[PDB]
Amino acid sequence: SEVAHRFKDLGEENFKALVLIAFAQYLQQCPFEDHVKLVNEVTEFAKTCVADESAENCDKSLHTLFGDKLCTDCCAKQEPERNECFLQHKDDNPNLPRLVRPEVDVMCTAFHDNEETFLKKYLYEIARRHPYFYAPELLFFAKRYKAAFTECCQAADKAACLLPKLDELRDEGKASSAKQRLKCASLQKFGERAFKAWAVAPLSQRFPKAEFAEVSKLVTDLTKVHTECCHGDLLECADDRADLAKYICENQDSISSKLKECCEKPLLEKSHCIAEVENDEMPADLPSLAADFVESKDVCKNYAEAKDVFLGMFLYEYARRHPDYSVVLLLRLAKTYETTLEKCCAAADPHECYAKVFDEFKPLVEEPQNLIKQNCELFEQLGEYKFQNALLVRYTKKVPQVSTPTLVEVSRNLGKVGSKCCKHPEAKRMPCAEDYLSVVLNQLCVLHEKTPVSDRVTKCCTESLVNRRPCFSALEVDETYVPKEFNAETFTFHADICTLSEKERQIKKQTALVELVKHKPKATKEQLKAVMDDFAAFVEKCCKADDKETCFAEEGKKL
Ligand SMILES: N[C@@H](Cc1cc(I)c(Oc2cc(I)c(O)c(I)c2)c(I)c1)C(=O)O
Ligand SMILES: N[C@@H](Cc1cc(I)c(Oc2cc(I)c(O)c(I)c2)c(I)c1)C(=O)O
Ligand SMILES: N[C@@H](Cc1cc(I)c(Oc2cc(I)c(O)c(I)c2)c(I)c1)C(=O)O
Ligand SMILES: N[C@@H](Cc1cc(I)c(Oc2cc(I)c(O)c(I)c2)c(I)c1)C(=O)O
Repeated sequence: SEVAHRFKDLGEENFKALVLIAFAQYLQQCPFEDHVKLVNEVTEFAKTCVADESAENCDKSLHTLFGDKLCTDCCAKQEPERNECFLQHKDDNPNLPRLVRPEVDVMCTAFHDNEETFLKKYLYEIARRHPYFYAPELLFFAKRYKAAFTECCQAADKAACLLPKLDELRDEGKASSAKQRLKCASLQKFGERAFKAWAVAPLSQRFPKAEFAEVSKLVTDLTKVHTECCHGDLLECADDRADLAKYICENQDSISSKLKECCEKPLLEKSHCIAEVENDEMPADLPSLAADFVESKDVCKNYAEAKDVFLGMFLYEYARRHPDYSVVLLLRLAKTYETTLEKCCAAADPHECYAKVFDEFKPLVEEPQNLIKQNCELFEQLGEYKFQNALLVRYTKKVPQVSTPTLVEVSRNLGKVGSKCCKHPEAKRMPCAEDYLSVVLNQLCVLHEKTPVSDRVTKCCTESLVNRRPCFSALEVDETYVPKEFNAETFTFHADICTLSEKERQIKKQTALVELVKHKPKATKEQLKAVMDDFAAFVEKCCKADDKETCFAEEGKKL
């Protein structure tokens, strides 16, 4: 029996959580309760197989069971076409209502009256809005959510204790989903082979002391864990993830020195810990990569006799000695190396041919460095808000076809690069910046993949996972774009508009700035400033009220 094997490893509590998460990811539209009913049934059934390893249907597969319950065009098929149906049906942007939070005491009451249904609510919601969220990590968030309500619903002030923490979680939560969506995307649109090269780079950076073999052993388990979590096998993923966390801690001494504090904590806490670890200290006297990848006369022989490994070795050896490079940059060099050999090992005298392959990297390394240097200066010079507006404008001209809600969303997140990385010294900027920009651009890609409207976005998105940032950065203003004509419906007054927080106002204002640019593509920074300002003064005056709607309607219709 499989269902029992898992229940035994994960425990009862977690098993219920993963099964719940597992259903909410497959059926994002069904109600909370319905799911609960499917979980409890599955939970009991397991308990029998735990007792009777030979009971009825215990020999089944997690996909058939989970599959059957969910069935009580996708179901009218069978394993595994049936499964690949649910996976292919996951919605990255469901039409689900805005998840707002009621009055502090309101929640606090419901948290006490029933603590279990409260959390399952949490997991349900978060899981349905993020059908790719890293299951194991979600358990980590759940426990931190629980801790918040148990310590804040019992103090002098609550909305001063809780809210501040609920903020930091939704934020860290959004980063987690993002980060993971890139992983699932990599595996899917490019295959695991692609995912392995990737994994070899970050790991060789965090664990410079580890031997190449050790790194491969982890990249293999790691590739298996994420394949499962991304494919929908959440139970096995958590089991595998925990086994690996154990492995890492046991061999801790042949991997990284930073794994100490991490390895002395509860399962959930050490997994998250290992996942966020900082780079270990790089070894001192390391031979020059040149010696073995350029000067040796057995390069081509090694490429031929074992390309996949030789390359692995190369990436690992370059990555470990360059913590200051972004993962994507390292893959670009890795690709350049493969192409230069592929060509050179056929030519007359190979050695001469690829003797200058390091020369071909220089260009690829400064392109990233300069951009990060420029937008960081700009960041200090303009502040987060004005900086995003600068991006808003820049990217709206590159891809005007894209929907406004999306351009605002992405651009803001692109803008967050400045404050999230610029405070770091040069050595830590690029890997913080460019790897982050890759996540954000992937959100653009997955959203855009639903209802495509720009072949430029589709090109930059599907042509190469590693070149995405450079590709987008290279785009020139789309001249084939056709000025969007004035609608006005976009500016229909709404009471709330006058009683908005600073964040809300900034969003409303950036939304307007995108519509402006879409309408007048040939506008200049100066005149955009003018139309913005005038209209800004307009909204501020009309809010001073009297009969607002009239003001905004009367004066508005005029504008
Ligand atoms: N910027 C990249 C770099 C990075 C990638 C991987 I792959 C990795 O290895 C793990 C190990 C475990 I255990 C996890 O639960 C996870 I998630 C990743 C680590 I450490 C760092 C990222 O963080 O995505
Ligand atoms: N006044 C500057 C021009 C400049 C404008 C922007 I807006 C900018 O910020 C980005 C961020 C990303 I991410 C991109 O892909 C791109 I293209 C530009 C940068 I850096 C430089 C100069 O002349 O130096
Ligand atoms: N129609 C929306 C409400 C809405 C009204 C306006 I008027 C508006 O336009 C601006 C322009 C600037 I410049 C501002 O600084 C601000 I605040 C609002 C926007 I965007 C949205 C709805 O029905 O939800
Ligand atoms: N008078 C023209 C129509 C027109 C109305 C407005 I109001 C306007 O100003 C803005 C300001 C912002 I901010 C926007 O996002 C947008 I879209 C338009 C402009 I320029 C033109 C006609 O009837 O031909």
